[PDB]
Amino acid sequence: DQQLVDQLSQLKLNVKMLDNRAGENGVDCAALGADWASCNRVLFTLSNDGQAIDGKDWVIYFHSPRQTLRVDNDQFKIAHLTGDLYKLEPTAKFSGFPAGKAVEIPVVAEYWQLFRNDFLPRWYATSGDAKPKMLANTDTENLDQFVAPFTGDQWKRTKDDKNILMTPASRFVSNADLQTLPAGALRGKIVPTPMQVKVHAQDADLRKGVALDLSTLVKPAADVVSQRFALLGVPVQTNGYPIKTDIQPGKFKGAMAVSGAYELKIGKKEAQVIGFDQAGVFYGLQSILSLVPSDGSGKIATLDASDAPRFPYRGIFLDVARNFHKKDAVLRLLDQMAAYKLNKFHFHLSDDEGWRIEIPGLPELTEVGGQRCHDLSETTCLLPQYGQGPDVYGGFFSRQDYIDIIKYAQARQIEVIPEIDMPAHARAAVVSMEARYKKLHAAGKEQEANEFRLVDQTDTSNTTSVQFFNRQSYLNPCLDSSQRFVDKVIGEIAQMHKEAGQPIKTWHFGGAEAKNIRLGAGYTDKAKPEPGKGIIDQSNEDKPWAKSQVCQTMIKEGKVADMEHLPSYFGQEVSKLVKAHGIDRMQAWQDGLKDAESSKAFATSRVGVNFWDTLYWGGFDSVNDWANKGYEVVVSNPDYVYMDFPYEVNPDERGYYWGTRFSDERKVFSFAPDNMPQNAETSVDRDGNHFNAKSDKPWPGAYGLSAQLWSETQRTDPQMEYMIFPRALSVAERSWHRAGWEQDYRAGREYKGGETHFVDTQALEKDWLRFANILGQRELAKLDKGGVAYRLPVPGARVAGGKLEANIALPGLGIEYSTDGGKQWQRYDAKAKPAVSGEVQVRSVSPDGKRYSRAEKV
Amino acid sequence: DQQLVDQLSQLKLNVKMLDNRAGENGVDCAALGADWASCNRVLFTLSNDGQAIDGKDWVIYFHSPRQTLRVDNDQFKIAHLTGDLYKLEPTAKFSGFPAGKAVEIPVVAEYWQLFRNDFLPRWYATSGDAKPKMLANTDTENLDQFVAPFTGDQWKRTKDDKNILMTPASRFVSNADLQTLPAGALRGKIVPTPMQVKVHAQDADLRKGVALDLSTLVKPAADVVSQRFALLGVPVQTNGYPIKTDIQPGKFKGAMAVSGAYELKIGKKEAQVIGFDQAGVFYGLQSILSLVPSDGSGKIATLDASDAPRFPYRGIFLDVARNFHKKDAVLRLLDQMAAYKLNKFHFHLSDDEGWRIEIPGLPELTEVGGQRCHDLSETTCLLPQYGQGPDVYGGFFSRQDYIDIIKYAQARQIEVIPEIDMPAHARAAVVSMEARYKKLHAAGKEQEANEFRLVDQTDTSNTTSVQFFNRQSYLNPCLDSSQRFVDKVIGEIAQMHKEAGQPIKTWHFGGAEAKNIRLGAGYTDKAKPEPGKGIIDQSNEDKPWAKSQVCQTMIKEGKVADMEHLPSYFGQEVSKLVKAHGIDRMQAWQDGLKDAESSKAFATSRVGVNFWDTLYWGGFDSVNDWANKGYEVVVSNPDYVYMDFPYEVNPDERGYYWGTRFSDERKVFSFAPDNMPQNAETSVDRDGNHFNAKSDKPWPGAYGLSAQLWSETQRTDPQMEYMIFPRALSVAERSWHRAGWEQDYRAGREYKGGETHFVDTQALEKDWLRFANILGQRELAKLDKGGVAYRLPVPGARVAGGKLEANIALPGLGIEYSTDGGKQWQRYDAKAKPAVSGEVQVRSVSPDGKRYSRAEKV
Ligand SMILES: CC(=O)N[C@@H]1[C@@H](O)[C@H](O[C@@H]2O[C@H](CO)[C@@H](O)[C@H](O)[C@H]2NC(C)=O)[C@@H](CO)O[C@H]1O
Ligand SMILES: CC(=O)N[C@@H]1[C@@H](O)[C@H](O[C@@H]2O[C@H](CO)[C@@H](O)[C@H](O)[C@H]2NC(C)=O)[C@@H](CO)O[C@H]1O
Repeated sequence: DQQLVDQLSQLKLNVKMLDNRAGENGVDCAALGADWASCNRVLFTLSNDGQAIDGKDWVIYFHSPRQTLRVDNDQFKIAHLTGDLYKLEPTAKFSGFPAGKAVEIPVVAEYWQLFRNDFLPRWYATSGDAKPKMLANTDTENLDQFVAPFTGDQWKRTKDDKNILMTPASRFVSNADLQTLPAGALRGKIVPTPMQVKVHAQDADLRKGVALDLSTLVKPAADVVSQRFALLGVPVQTNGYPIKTDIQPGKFKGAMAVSGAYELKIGKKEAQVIGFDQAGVFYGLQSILSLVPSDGSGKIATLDASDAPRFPYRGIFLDVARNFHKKDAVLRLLDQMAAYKLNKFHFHLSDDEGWRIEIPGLPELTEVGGQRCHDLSETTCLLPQYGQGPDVYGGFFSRQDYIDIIKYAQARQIEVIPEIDMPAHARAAVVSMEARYKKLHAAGKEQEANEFRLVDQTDTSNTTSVQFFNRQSYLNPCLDSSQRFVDKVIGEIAQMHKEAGQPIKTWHFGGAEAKNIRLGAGYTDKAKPEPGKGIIDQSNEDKPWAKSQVCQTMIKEGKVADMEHLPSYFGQEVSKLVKAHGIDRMQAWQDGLKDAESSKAFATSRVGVNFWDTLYWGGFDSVNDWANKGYEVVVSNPDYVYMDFPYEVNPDERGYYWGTRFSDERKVFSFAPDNMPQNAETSVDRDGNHFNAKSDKPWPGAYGLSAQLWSETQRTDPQMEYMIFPRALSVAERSWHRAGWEQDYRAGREYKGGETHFVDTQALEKDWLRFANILGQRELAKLDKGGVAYRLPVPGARVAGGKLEANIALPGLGIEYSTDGGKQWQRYDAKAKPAVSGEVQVRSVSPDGKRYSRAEKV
Repeated sequence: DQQLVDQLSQLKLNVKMLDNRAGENGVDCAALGADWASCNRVLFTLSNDGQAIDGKDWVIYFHSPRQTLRVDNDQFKIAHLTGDLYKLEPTAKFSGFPAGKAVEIPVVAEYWQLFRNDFLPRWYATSGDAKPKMLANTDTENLDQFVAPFTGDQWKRTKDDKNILMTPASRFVSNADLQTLPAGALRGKIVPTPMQVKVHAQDADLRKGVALDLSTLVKPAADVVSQRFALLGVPVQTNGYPIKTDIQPGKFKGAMAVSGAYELKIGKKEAQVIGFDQAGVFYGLQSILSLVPSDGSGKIATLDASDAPRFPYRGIFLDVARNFHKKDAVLRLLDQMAAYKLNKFHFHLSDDEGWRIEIPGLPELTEVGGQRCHDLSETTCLLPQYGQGPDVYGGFFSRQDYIDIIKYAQARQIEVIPEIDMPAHARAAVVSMEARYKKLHAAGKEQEANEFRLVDQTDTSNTTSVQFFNRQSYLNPCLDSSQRFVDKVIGEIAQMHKEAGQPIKTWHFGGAEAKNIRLGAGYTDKAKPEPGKGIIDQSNEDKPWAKSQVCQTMIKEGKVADMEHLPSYFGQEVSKLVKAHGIDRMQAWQDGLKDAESSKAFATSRVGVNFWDTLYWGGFDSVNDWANKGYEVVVSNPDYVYMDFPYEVNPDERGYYWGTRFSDERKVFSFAPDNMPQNAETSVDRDGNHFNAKSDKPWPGAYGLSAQLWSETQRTDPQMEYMIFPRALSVAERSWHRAGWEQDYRAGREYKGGETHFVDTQALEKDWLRFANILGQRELAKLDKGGVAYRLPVPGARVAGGKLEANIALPGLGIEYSTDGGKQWQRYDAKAKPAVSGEVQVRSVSPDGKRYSRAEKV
């Protein structure tokens, strides 16, 4: 009853990693069904400061990105619901949570959990008809309340992991090659770096305002510029320092004759921006804005520049489906994107755990798909996921909200690319359409109920997606109703784009991995075990839709060759619908198009691919084939531009890490997207090891670059901003500028990490030093003004001769230190290092002095 | 002597624009007498690869649409003869064209010359009794032989010109909103769009021929249909797919009860056409024909349609006077007109530089008026004009040729409307009648000599027409002999119409601007200069006929109020003669009727007006008054339907451009003729700027739409066809169909370009996309079969990711590209874009693969 839920809600949870490499230390992970025989042991401790909890009629629900394989306290048992949702229950041996006692429940989980952020908050208790209530100490974003610190080598994935744990001591080394440059050494440095620029000794003076001739821009775009001068402290007045604008395409030739190109002259009494087009004028103005200093001095260098995109597609991807992000955060994101010339906003509006766009005619997509709550019947919500608690959690963009975002993006030269995943990663749609089916069927409106249904009633397939959902994660690609659904959705969103003044150019249909993970290579069948693989019963595992009778008949009539080809087939069909709706470009994650012959297989005249192989797994060679088959490659490599991954290897950092252990501003910046093999000399793999890379194939070139904020653990808007910024500035730099150290691709050139010296690292490090300093001494202050909760890097620090030496990943940022265990903080001055003894802590401070990085012991 | 002419003929001319905005860069254009103080500087270079040319007894004649105001090489001087004819001569300082030297002669000309087509070919040399010989490198239609390319911003009319120069790069953008539609998306699409239509899933099969029941049509009309099925590859056999026809007016009601209306049913085994009248049956058959595909498949969609004219008058105007166009080209034009339901052929048979209709009794009109040759005495020819060389150039339709054309038009439901200009634009008649006078006077037949004379012997008026002719361009409206001439001409042409079986319904008397341009607002008098105007001596400038003593006496007796009213008076008098000849409708360009009280002032029961004001000069408001005064408005706006203007803003394109800088298929199609103000949201003005439009007056509606091919620079038949087609298809569409995006006119509604959003642009663009695709994938192939040398649009192209992306104004057309500077050409395939580096050129190809657009560098 409710009293039982009450008692359980007051149990205090503690989560403690015991062994991240349990298979290396005896546990038979293979027998437990762990992928590649890899598993970890964790201790869940439930402490009871109240009276005995002896009731047996209860379930405790919790979330985890890892499956639970074994429970080592025989009073309890754990089962999986679907996705990340699990349940802990008493067994027949349960004898209660004794008064004033801590109950230990050791468990084994698949893989490893290398960051504390793996452990999700908001466990909750239930009991016959009572209402669900969270275990209170878990109702928080502060992991310290319920997750013990990692100790020793618990951060290591394997005994041979070569990654470097970051602490003040090791981080000092990681930063040592850097230094703070004098303001005089950073004059006329536009970000992103301009193609050609000549800075002159003198500075224009903008302190008395500027006179802006913005007649070349449509009003909304002009307003964006005017407002940014004001945000940056530069008055806009008719008697200010002139800034003239003009548009003349003919003035541009060759590679410079492209949208966004401009010519810029900053003189000591006036300024001039000549654009290839409106975007070019706009970017020319952003460059002037990038020079505005953070000291309010208003002085910028006189200079002469010519500038143009290396790539037409400079993207930022944002997942609002796993966890929602409010309209105001999207707008802030779009503001910074404009500031750094990123022009493409790839909007991941649906996935298995949420559907975030209102669709006229299909209310259930947002009424049910737009929220998660504990309703085991998923009639009013999707099941809870991602540690947001058992109560209703969610949100979605109204039709007006969405039109508003498109207008906002467009004023800023950013194109909105809507992504609606299918056939995989569609659980929100499927479950919502099942609720619609059920509701309309109840009223006896069977044709209306079946109009948009995404389930084949006959399908009993047994498949598991990458996030551990079942067949409901997959929309059925063989139903006429599924095509009615896709048509309806494209139709509705395209109309919003037309009303917002930016007709869709590209439709992104997802195309994520649509396979049953239980048939993957790391699992083995129980009949005949092969060592080192997770032993499971594969005799009832199917391929997606294998038991769908509609698909079976579709194959039989000759529409599709077999079940394996359904995903490919579905992508060709979506392309027809995209085209039928007047959209002539389609885009997808690579898996959704791999089985296609080439780009000629699609109805649209252009097909883009979000290339997401890692390099250490051969992505430096598989990328080629995509361009050579006629697809436009949007470089989206997870080992460099997945912004849901950690900034640094430290178990207190946020992020998933399946593709690599960390990607900091420096790493993102060091990535050479158009000569993938060269990255072997400038980066290490997921385990910190050197790798080699070479391709013998032709490489026509990449179409664009895109960085991704997936949102599994970015539960709040602040967390989203911490993960995106400031590394998205590095993304903008590389997306816009081809550096000298980025070599032309050479078929047959083999780069060997730690062995070959083809790459001009001297030039790379100098470029990075200057960029880091621009971020530290100037741009982060602008991010402050923008209201984005960017990540402040923790200092690097060491004690030598009894004094503190500190350094930072983004030189220019203030560093503070504390000798009293963090009670009182003092400014660190490099040219007057402090004498210290005993425990010392360090932290960095934002330019406006209001925010701090986390603090760490030296 | 002849040796001198020989030497000069071998000089090689080069024409190079130096400054199209000379007045903005210091030249005092006002002082030079330039209209509105606007002038341009051009370099004429004469290169001599032979021995020295030191003779002084020579004149070099050349043509230009602009007057020469100054010569900046004091060895030479230039004078104007009349019209476009000028002469370059040595001065007393001339010291010869040195051997192996290029002589530079910079000149200043009035206005601007924005297209290379402004410069006319066939300069020629003369010298005492020798025979005239052209400078050989100028004897060509290929401007590249003697006119340098334009560079930089030489295409701009003013420093603020906002037009967009079209190059592959900018044209790609201009075309980007378009795409190629799948054949399946273009089923049952009749052109022009039918009023009501319902397409069904199935296709009739015409590959085995059709069985045509054409008993509803008179033989000649039936033959036209039979032949078109054959041209389009559809056999006509008694055992083919039936196509029945019937005429029943009663079957039509309301707006649909009009000539040309029909009902059409296309079934899978037979077809049915029910016409309001013969024209309606004929149009019903053209609609079936419009559906015949270009793949020879013979498949057309089953459908049910109701269709009728929005306007009774759907005109194509053709000038054969400035430059002649052969009977075969007129016939081809009439063929295409029938195909697209255009039913009115406005035949501009006379003007100042030619008279093209044989008139029994007045042989001099064609013997002298029908040819131009270098005879300074204009006894056997009119003076040379329009760069056709010094030898005899011309032609004219015999009485039989003309009767033949009328018969041909009539079989095709097209009415021939003859235009004989007067009182202005009559130099051919005046000079021919002066030669008749002189000849008959020589024989002592003074009454015969004076019978048809168009000159008052006493008239010493000093006036200048728009094309820079003097008083001989104006027939004298006060002479009895002039009325004898007009009566004779109407009498003779009306009889041809009766013999051809199509009695004239409308007589068009021209009524072009009959004023002395030297008294216009842009000129000022030298006594008292006002700034910004061309300074001239206006003390000897008169109004037309001011010095005619016959007119002075006509005014004195009370027949006409003053000289200013002579043109108005003459139009009332012509109306009496038109009526006396049994013609009950008269038509004119607006200026010829503006001074009239209203339509009640004319003898005919109907008076039409070719409305030709531009919209940005207030035509959206002045049009109203014409209908409200009882005239039938034939919309002929030069800013949209003057087909002598350029398809696109590029200095290598052909066309005059005084009313607007370009009118492409899209623009013609976007024109809303019956709600003129709405064009403010869908077009820009002559300088590429937005304009506003609103009328508060009543607007009963337009009578018709007419597109005009004036022929100053359309020197050949091919050029005539390039200028008419394919934009005349857009003309036919709009002349026949009122689109949904064409709003009802609303008094007081102010459309503001770039500000108001009243017009459904979404619907306009979708309509245009479909139309463009119909032209590209189907109709242009028919134009090929028709033998018309239509204009092929140059591709739009860009390079991204190192691959070529190309697009086209008329989707469906093949695109080719060259990477070897145009030596070898390859087909462009959108779904397999080519990897390119360095210089790339693009061109489009006609559906039959035999013709190409001009090529341009990407
Ligand atoms: C717990 C964990 O790390 N699971 C991995 C998945 O996150 C990952 O899925 C891909 O990466 C994104 C997270 O970075 C996912 O949000 C997204 O669904 C998916 N990306 C695409 C394009 O499908 C998969 C990749 O195989 O690996 C898991 O182990
Ligand atoms: C060189 C030039 O552009 N001159 C213009 C004249 O062509 C133009 O005359 C009108 O336009 C037609 C050409 O489009 C002429 O052939 C025709 O004589 C005349 N049309 C009518 C109905 O009279 C005049 C218009 O004012 O402008 C000149 O600048």
